Amino acid sequence: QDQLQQSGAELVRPGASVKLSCKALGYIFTDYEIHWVKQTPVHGLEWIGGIHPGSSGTAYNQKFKGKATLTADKSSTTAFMELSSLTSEDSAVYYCTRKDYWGQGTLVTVSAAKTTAPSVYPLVPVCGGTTGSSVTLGCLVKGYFPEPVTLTWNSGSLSSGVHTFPALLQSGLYTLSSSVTVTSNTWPSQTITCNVAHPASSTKVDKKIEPRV
Amino acid sequence: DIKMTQSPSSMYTSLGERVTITCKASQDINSFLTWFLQKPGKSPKTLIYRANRLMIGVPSRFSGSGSGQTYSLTISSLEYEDMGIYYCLQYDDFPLTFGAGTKLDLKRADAAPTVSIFPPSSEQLTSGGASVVCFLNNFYPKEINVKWKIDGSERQNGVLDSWTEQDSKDSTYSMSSTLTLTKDEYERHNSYTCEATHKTSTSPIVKSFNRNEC
Repeated sequence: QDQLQQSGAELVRPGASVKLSCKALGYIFTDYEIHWVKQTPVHGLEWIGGIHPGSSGTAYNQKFKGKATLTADKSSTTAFMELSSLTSEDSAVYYCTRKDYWGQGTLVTVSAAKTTAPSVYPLVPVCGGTTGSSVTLGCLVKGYFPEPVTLTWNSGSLSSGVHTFPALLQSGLYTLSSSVTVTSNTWPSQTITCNVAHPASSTKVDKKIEPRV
Repeated sequence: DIKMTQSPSSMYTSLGERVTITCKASQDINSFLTWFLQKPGKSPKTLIYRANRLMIGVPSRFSGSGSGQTYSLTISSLEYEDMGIYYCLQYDDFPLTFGAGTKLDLKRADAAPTVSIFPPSSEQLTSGGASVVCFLNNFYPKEINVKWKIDGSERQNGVLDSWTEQDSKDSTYSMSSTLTLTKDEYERHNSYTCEATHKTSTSPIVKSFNRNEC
């Protein structure tokens, strides 16, 4: 065994607190220290602190002293991480490591935004002459919350010529685009649909790409 | 505080050759270095511990080296499962600190993008917003220029890009550019162009449209 198993993803409102957990299995949880690491696209990896299941001695990174709080429980074989007075800034993937074995990470998202179903818009080329041997069509999913969204074209039959793009963020609401490239003999004769699903708000929408009139 | 500097930040290699990464700390760290790998939605996995020692289930193509301040990881034969991001960790003194990362990407022949521009949709214009979208699909390498022009002038505020990682079907990259305006702002001007520069051609690649067809 190597194992370290982390708590589940958390979606939290600003000013609250979360307590992450990191379960150790297959070794004697007491003989090695657990370290908590922060991952942000903007900042790479950052060390928060570490705890000794054995001696109970905590070390904190000066940046995180006062935000983070490590603790342990010897019977459960788990190390905890209470992050406090959260702000946008704490949104990231948090890990638990022993230096040799890492947990899987637990994602935290701190936001004020309520559930918001997307707005799907179809993106057809411009009216006149723009038809070479292939045409590219589009689809715009704007304004959702929170993150996961399923986007498919003609529910699976189209996969070759698809490009969906990592959702950006625009005022705390997500925005996503997807493109599709087909032959001239395909559209607009046969129909091309933009399938969009957002479980959270329970939206399932097919939006056809009609030619511009 | 103790600094780790990694090099290069990214490379272009083709499966089967020898790559070599580097970390260099700001002070001697007396071989307390781990080298780990991070892959698309995975668990960072340690390959090398204490500068040159392997790890439980790791191939021998990986090989740690160096001492003092300069440490260098080797891969004699880049396998396809080796693609991802390599980091280095110093754990001599607190606080523990890491390198920036090194992204290994598949090499390939040059490929110019196929650009497409898209006027907003009518449904969106009814709400108040107007998003103009440019797609820059299947190009290599990753380095690209996208400028937006409203009636011949460059616009910078309100532009927002999203990239995809390497396509594992052609090893290209794709780009989505969106310029978002009010419907009010949008309707004050007429011509909208999306202009891309890239290694493949000295002249930029232009796609535009007039707001009332002409």
